[PDB]
Amino acid sequence: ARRPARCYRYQKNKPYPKSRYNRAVPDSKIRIYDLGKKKATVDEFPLCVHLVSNELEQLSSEALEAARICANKYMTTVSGRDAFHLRVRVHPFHVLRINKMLSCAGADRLQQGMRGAWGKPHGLAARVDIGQIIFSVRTKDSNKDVVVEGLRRARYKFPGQQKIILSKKWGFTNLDRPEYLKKREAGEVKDDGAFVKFLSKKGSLENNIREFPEYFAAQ
Amino acid sequence: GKSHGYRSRTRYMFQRDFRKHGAVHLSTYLKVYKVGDIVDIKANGSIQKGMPHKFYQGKTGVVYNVTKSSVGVIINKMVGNRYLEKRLNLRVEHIKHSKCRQEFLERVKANAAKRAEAKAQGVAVQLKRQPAQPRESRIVSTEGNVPQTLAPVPYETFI
Amino acid sequence: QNPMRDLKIEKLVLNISVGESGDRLTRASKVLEQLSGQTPVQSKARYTVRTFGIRRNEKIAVHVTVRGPKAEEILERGLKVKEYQLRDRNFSATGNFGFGIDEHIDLGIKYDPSIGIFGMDFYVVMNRPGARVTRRKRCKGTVGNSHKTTKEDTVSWFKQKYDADVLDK
Amino acid sequence: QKDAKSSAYSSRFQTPFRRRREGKTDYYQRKRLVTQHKAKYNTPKYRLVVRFTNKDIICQIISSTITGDVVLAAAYSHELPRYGITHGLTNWAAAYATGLLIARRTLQKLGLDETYKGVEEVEGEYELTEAVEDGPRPFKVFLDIGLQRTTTGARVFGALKGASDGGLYVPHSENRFPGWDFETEEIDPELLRSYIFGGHVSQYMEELADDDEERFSELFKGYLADDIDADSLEDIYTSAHEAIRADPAFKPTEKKFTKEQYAAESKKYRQTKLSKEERAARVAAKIAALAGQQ
Amino acid sequence: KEIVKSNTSSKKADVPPPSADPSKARKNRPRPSG
Amino acid sequence: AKSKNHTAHNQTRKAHRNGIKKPKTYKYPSLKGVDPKFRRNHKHALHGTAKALAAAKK
RNA sequence: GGUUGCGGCCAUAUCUACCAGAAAGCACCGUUUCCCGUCCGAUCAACUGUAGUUAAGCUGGUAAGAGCCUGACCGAGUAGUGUAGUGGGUGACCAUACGCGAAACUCAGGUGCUGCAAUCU
RNA sequence: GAGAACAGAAAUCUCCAGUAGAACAAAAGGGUAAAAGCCCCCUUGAUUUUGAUUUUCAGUGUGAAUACAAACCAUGAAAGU
RNA sequence: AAGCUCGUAUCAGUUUUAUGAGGUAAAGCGAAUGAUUAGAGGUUCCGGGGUCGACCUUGACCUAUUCUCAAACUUUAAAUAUGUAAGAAGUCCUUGUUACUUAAUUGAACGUGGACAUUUGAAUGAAGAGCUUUUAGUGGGCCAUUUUUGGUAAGC
Ligand SMILES: NC[C@@H]1O[C@H](O[C@H]2[C@@H](O)[C@H](O[C@@H]3[C@@H](O)[C@H](N)C[C@H](N)[C@H]3O[C@H]3O[C@H](CO)[C@@H](O)[C@H](O)[C@H]3N)O[C@@H]2CO)[C@H](N)[C@@H](O)[C@@H]1O
Ligand SMILES: NC[C@@H]1O[C@H](O[C@H]2[C@@H](O)[C@H](O[C@@H]3[C@@H](O)[C@H](N)C[C@H](N)[C@H]3O[C@H]3O[C@H](CO)[C@@H](O)[C@H](O)[C@H]3N)O[C@@H]2CO)[C@H](N)[C@@H](O)[C@@H]1O
Ligand SMILES: NC[C@@H]1O[C@H](O[C@H]2[C@@H](O)[C@H](O[C@@H]3[C@@H](O)[C@H](N)C[C@H](N)[C@H]3O[C@H]3O[C@H](CO)[C@@H](O)[C@H](O)[C@H]3N)O[C@@H]2CO)[C@H](N)[C@@H](O)[C@@H]1O
Ligand SMILES: NC[C@@H]1O[C@H](O[C@H]2[C@@H](O)[C@H](O[C@@H]3[C@@H](O)[C@H](N)C[C@H](N)[C@H]3O[C@H]3O[C@H](CO)[C@@H](O)[C@H](O)[C@H]3N)O[C@@H]2CO)[C@H](N)[C@@H](O)[C@@H]1O
Ligand SMILES: NC[C@@H]1O[C@H](O[C@H]2[C@@H](O)[C@H](O[C@@H]3[C@@H](O)[C@H](N)C[C@H](N)[C@H]3O[C@H]3O[C@H](CO)[C@@H](O)[C@H](O)[C@H]3N)O[C@@H]2CO)[C@H](N)[C@@H](O)[C@@H]1O
Ligand SMILES: NC[C@@H]1O[C@H](O[C@H]2[C@@H](O)[C@H](O[C@@H]3[C@@H](O)[C@H](N)C[C@H](N)[C@H]3O[C@H]3O[C@H](CO)[C@@H](O)[C@H](O)[C@H]3N)O[C@@H]2CO)[C@H](N)[C@@H](O)[C@@H]1O
Ligand SMILES: NC[C@@H]1O[C@H](O[C@H]2[C@@H](O)[C@H](O[C@@H]3[C@@H](O)[C@H](N)C[C@H](N)[C@H]3O[C@H]3O[C@H](CO)[C@@H](O)[C@H](O)[C@H]3N)O[C@@H]2CO)[C@H](N)[C@@H](O)[C@@H]1O
Ligand SMILES: [Mg+2]
Ligand SMILES: [Mg+2]
Ligand SMILES: [Mg+2]
Ligand SMILES: [Mg+2]
Ligand SMILES: [Mg+2]
Ligand SMILES: [Mg+2]
Ligand SMILES: [Mg+2]
Ligand SMILES: [Mg+2]
Ligand SMILES: [Mg+2]
Ligand SMILES: [Mg+2]
Ligand SMILES: [Mg+2]
Ligand SMILES: [Mg+2]
Ligand SMILES: [Mg+2]
Ligand SMILES: [Mg+2]
Ligand SMILES: [Mg+2]
Ligand SMILES: [Mg+2]
Ligand SMILES: [Mg+2]
Ligand SMILES: [Mg+2]
Ligand SMILES: [Mg+2]
Ligand SMILES: [Mg+2]
Ligand SMILES: [Mg+2]
Ligand SMILES: [Mg+2]
Ligand SMILES: [Mg+2]
Ligand SMILES: [Mg+2]
Ligand SMILES: [Mg+2]
Ligand SMILES: [Mg+2]
Ligand SMILES: [Mg+2]
Ligand SMILES: [Mg+2]
Ligand SMILES: [Mg+2]
Ligand SMILES: [Mg+2]
Ligand SMILES: [Mg+2]
Ligand SMILES: [Mg+2]
Ligand SMILES: [Mg+2]
Ligand SMILES: [Mg+2]
Ligand SMILES: [Mg+2]
Ligand SMILES: [Mg+2]
Ligand SMILES: [Mg+2]
Ligand SMILES: [Mg+2]
Ligand SMILES: [Mg+2]
Ligand SMILES: [Mg+2]
Ligand SMILES: [Mg+2]
Ligand SMILES: [Mg+2]
Ligand SMILES: [Mg+2]
Ligand SMILES: [Mg+2]
Ligand SMILES: [Mg+2]
Ligand SMILES: [Mg+2]
Ligand SMILES: [Mg+2]
Ligand SMILES: [Mg+2]
Ligand SMILES: [Mg+2]
Ligand SMILES: [Mg+2]
Ligand SMILES: [Mg+2]
Ligand SMILES: [Mg+2]
Ligand SMILES: [Mg+2]
Repeated sequence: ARRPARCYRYQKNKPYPKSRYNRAVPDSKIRIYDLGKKKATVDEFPLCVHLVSNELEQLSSEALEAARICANKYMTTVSGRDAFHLRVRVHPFHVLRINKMLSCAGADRLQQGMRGAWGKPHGLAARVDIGQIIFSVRTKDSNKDVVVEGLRRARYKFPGQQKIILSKKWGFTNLDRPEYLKKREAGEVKDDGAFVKFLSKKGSLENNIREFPEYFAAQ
Repeated sequence: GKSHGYRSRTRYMFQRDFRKHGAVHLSTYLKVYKVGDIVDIKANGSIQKGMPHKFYQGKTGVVYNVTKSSVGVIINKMVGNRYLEKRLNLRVEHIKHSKCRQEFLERVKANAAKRAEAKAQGVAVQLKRQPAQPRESRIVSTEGNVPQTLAPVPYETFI
Repeated sequence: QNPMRDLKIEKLVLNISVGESGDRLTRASKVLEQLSGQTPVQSKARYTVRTFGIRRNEKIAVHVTVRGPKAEEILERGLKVKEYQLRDRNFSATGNFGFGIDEHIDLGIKYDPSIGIFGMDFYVVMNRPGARVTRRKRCKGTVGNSHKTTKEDTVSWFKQKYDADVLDK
Repeated sequence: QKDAKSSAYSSRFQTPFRRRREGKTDYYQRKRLVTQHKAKYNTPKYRLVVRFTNKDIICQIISSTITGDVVLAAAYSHELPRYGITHGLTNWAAAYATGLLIARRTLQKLGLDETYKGVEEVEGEYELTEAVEDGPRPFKVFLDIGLQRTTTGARVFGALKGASDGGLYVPHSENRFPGWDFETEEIDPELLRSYIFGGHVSQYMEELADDDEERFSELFKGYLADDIDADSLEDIYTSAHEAIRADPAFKPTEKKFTKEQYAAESKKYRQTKLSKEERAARVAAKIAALAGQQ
Repeated sequence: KEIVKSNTSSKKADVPPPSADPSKARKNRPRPSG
Repeated sequence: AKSKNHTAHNQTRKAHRNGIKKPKTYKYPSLKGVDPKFRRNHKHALHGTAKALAAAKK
């Protein structure tokens, strides 16, 4: 079936997530939110590009899926399989309902009907605020043209308006690149898995010493 | 079927506050209520006996009776167009001591003491309150503060 | 440095876990009175296990708690049985310790075949002075960091006196 | 312990009333004493507080106030030597003593001393102080056990039978005294009247004199060098009876030096708090030590 | 004299606690060969 | 057939024509629901303070 | 000022570690005839204050400590929201007008206050 | 979590941790930690009388409930309930 | 509709000030709960098998991080809406009654006699305030903006 995406496009209903009071709902056609090279070190991938919604609406998982697949297949096969880290920034937690009048042969019914209208779960979608990021990709600054088009190539699977935005920031973190590198000389950045931990001033002096040695090279 | 029983919809309402639970302290039991006292009504979930119906939560009335563990409070609720007279028998854990009138006494008492100042001097009284006023003319010094002039900021994306 | 904190034996509970009702349980209950002279206390079954043949609330085990003079010699009796050598386990990280031996004949206790044959569990808890700080009613406190019998501390107590041994590592 | 508590734990934990954490108060019971009738309005409720330290017996007449609790007048075991007992400070007969001290002490403060005499010569039999016909009514006080576990023949109920016997109205039943037999279910005033005047402690000295001298050497070592004998004990407390009722009035210690003078010394042994400039300087220094990746 | 010591447990279920099952077992142990 | 179920529409309007009144209070309110042995003893406290003015005036 | 009996508010009072504690008090502790309670004088009971002790309970301090309390044109006049137009936009949405206005964040500071009674270099 | 003959994943015993993460017939929600939970002891306030009050409401009935009065009882050292 | 008692007594689909109550919007998830993407660190020296006559995968737990959510989640928490007070029926002083109440001339009510008005104790308005009896029609409703449920939607 899959009645068209035009029926579910607008957020018409309070979020209806899969829950204890609502079970037996299908599975998101997108299970994979992180792909490309997801283990890459923070300093490896300075440049970041976003796919940002310009509209207040609902994105279906099946659409999210084909968008993800689309971006990747271009990005990899053009630049490289490991040349980027693509993250899907939205998770389809909203459960769509259908009534499903069609039952079994041989005839439809009269006149009831609308009676007992409440629907069974149909699909999933991710309700999206204006200016909410949909996709994020981090790569090396030399890959811009390839990354900027990768998301641009994926917008065509998305209902509504979305913009490709050049992120003034380092990688998938905060800290606009100078304010990042500023804390790189002070060695306040401890590489975690595919991310960093930052050195606070707020903690116990013992572990702060052990954790970030080169910050006090000294102070 | 619809469900209208006594405490329905009170879930969050009759909850005790985050990190306040268990036994109620002794200030509540150690308070004295005579007739005419104006009291605020707020139920307490820890005490099930003698607690207000959810309607009277937040309402304030004048106690008309004093019994062993409770005080009768007369309250005014509207039904149709009129106020009928409700009287509740409520325990002390559910009764506050209303600060609404308390200041009015501290107003009258200060009014009578400022009356003796027109008795011992003879100046004009100015007893009744007056609301906030248009303010007044003033002069703002440029000395050490010279107006710094701002423009509007352009548009730039922060993410 | 170490004036009041020396040591003692808080209590020793000899536990005999039967696993069945009736005679074997009721007889093993006489064994523990002939043991400490104290009359013991049986335990009900936690939950039914049809593999072990016991419904819940079935009287099964039995044990008794002894302190002071009567325990330390019955404890000393057992240390003769396992011959003053104990393993690196058998000592809890909370400082207490215990072992077990078969037959109970090995420490005193003549046969009396009109009783029958039983083994047992020797577990014994170590404490210090100021222990009722935690165990009292009024102003119940908690034993400080120092004090607070540790594993290596009650071992260096049990190796020194009794001249016993750690084992297995 | 490596049981170390998550910040989630210590953020959402609800700390009990302080006097629960330190375990000096059962508030469940305090509500059931302090709280008065609402048609009795502001006329306060009075509790008899009985507290046994190891070396002392505390007995206080107390009412309650939202600012904090009030004590009418208080006595002690450690006052009793002034009334003639150097030894046996915390024991049943000293509880009757302190209880009968505060009975005639507080009740004197009210001008109620003369009227409402007491039980006088003490048969140890069960009775309460009834009312004067056409006159005041006994000053009503209630027993506050504190945290104390109730048992039949417990050290606290001597102060009960002492204070009740001293004119105070402190209602009770006989059954938690010694002499209530849990089959007989009535009381024997002998076993009490014995205990009231010390008829246990003395009886032990006799029996102990026989069995062990070396045990009698220390345990009673205070009675030896003070020239005190076995059945002399009966008259130690029987005398203090007349002495209590004689001068119930409270004279305090004259407490050499003063208030201000104590404080000038009596804690110089507490540390001062730092300022932020102090703690911050240390931190910057504590870095220098621990620094260098060591 | 049968003196029983009572359980402080609030659990009135006859179900064995789910700390126990055919799983969590071990292919090891000193199975006697003699 | 099916029809309307409920509404509050227009009811605020109707209840404001003649409406909303007020508790219409007096001094010396009724004693309804006051402690009996107050209102019992209160009778004799007033029964007695009557004779006090059945004497004083003469 | 310490200390204790009863407290009010009930984390600025809780947790974790580590030190320091004179005086007095508190305890820890000795005792098992008597009332008394337990499988067990461990808890409860009673005797003694005598045989011993700050090791602990307890009270303080220390921690770029956890948590908690506090402040601010910190973020934010942001989110939201009351009123308004024949405002914009195909719509989804959005702007402006007259008002009300957060929580997260951040920087900063603080870590029980105190009643009645008694007592102590 | 760390510890004890058979005893194993699961028997019984111990210590430490444990803001409730358990239990309170049941639906769900609220409430409770020296308790409202577990356990033991004693009882029949699940009683008499007859009015008032809250919810629903027409301010009728009914169901349920709250605070009293007048008795007579239970319980506890008691205040109390 | 008929009036009746009175003549500014009392009010009020409004604000101001004082004082309550509420758990929606928003917000929060390196806070509880429930869900949810990704790596990194650390014990099992394994729950289980191998490589070897103890090293690597698999999982299970654990530690600090990371992406995204909730009508029937939540520490926090609006706007709008909402109970109360702003007096002569007031604030006090004294001391008569009672069978209630207290250790009690303690209280509790209710009185006796007495102190104080002039902004008499916020603004604004009042076409007058209160009261009673009787009786018609009606008891299919629909529409706009906004909040909102079911439904792909509807002039549903
Ligand atoms: N697009 C046409 C839509 O159908 C409407 O009318 C529908 C029906 O009312 C009308 O009658 C159809 C008939 O044509 C068709 N061949 C057989 C069908 N059973 C009939 O419909 C009938 O039966 C159905 C099902 O039981 C029920 O809706 C009802 O009893 C009745 N409408 O035909 C349409 C469907 O076939 C109107 N034509 C129109 O206003 C509306 O927009
Ligand atoms: N789905 C289509 C429509 O969506 C609308 O959605 C509106 C609401 O979700 C929300 O509107 C809020 C409103 O709820 C709230 N009660 C008042 C607030 N001023 C409005 O705000 C909104 O509208 C105003 C209009 O000038 C804009 O200025 C503002 O930027 C915008 N956020 O924002 C949307 C309009 O911007 C309405 N739900 C309704 O008309 C209809 O469902
Ligand atoms: N402006 C102050 C604020 O608004 C209010 O303060 C005052 C007024 O704004 C408020 O007026 C409200 C009105 O909003 C709404 N109509 C509800 C209520 N009926 C009115 O209040 C008044 O109503 C009538 C007189 O009109 C009186 O019978 C009633 O006693 C009185 N409270 O009455 C309040 C007291 O006179 C709120 N109390 C509070 O949010 C806050 O004080
Ligand atoms: N309460 C006073 C106010 O606190 C405010 O601060 C609020 C927040 O900044 C503070 O949040 C702290 C956070 O700073 C700190 N770095 C971590 C801590 N867990 C947070 O705590 C807070 O949030 C967590 C959930 O994240 C809750 O579990 C916790 O109960 C809450 N206090 O919680 C405070 C409220 O409790 C402001 N500093 C200021 O308006 C004022 O000081
Ligand atoms: N990813 C690791 C694995 O996944 C699960 O655990 C994951 C989470 O469930 C767990 O997250 C945190 C936890 O770190 C923390 N120390 C305690 C916290 N309550 C947990 O919370 C988790 O569950 C709660 C609901 O109970 C959610 O609200 C929350 O979003 C979720 N992170 O930590 C893990 C990583 O986030 C499995 N329980 C376990 O097998 C293992 O930890
Ligand atoms: N705002 C002040 C008011 O004063 C009022 O007081 C009024 C009345 O109580 C008082 O009336 C008294 C009356 O009490 C007493 N038993 C009889 C006496 N003749 C009346 O006197 C009054 O009425 C007569 C007759 O018309 C007039 O001649 C005389 O001027 C007038 N004082 O006269 C006052 C009017 O002048 C009320 N206490 C009350 O409404 C309010 O407090
Ligand atoms: N019960 C009989 C009644 O007792 C009344 O007296 C009792 C009380 O009403 C009277 O108290 C008076 C009170 O009447 C009057 N309206 C106010 C006055 N402040 C009170 O006085 C009270 O407080 C003061 C200290 O403030 C004490 O010194 C005094 O002893 C005390 N009674 O004191 C008595 C006990 O408290 C009157 N004598 C009378 O109405 C009648 O005889
Ligand atoms: Mg559609
Ligand atoms: Mg809908
Ligand atoms: Mg899903
Ligand atoms: Mg249906
Ligand atoms: Mg939003
Ligand atoms: Mg597009
Ligand atoms: Mg419903
Ligand atoms: Mg609340
Ligand atoms: Mg709140
Ligand atoms: Mg009930
Ligand atoms: Mg109690
Ligand atoms: Mg009299
Ligand atoms: Mg009785
Ligand atoms: Mg009796
Ligand atoms: Mg019909
Ligand atoms: Mg229709
Ligand atoms: Mg209809
Ligand atoms: Mg219907
Ligand atoms: Mg009309
Ligand atoms: Mg001992
Ligand atoms: Mg003792
Ligand atoms: Mg020390
Ligand atoms: Mg801190
Ligand atoms: Mg501060
Ligand atoms: Mg428009
Ligand atoms: Mg605006
Ligand atoms: Mg407003
Ligand atoms: Mg403000
Ligand atoms: Mg502290
Ligand atoms: Mg835990
Ligand atoms: Mg939990
Ligand atoms: Mg029950
Ligand atoms: Mg439930
Ligand atoms: Mg709950
Ligand atoms: Mg608690
Ligand atoms: Mg009674
Ligand atoms: Mg307000
Ligand atoms: Mg909510
Ligand atoms: Mg709600
Ligand atoms: Mg929300
Ligand atoms: Mg928040
Ligand atoms: Mg929860
Ligand atoms: Mg839960
Ligand atoms: Mg790993
Ligand atoms: Mg805040
Ligand atoms: Mg008089
Ligand atoms: Mg006018
Ligand atoms: Mg009509
Ligand atoms: Mg009709
Ligand atoms: Mg019709
Ligand atoms: Mg229509
Ligand atoms: Mg139409
Ligand atoms: Mg149209």
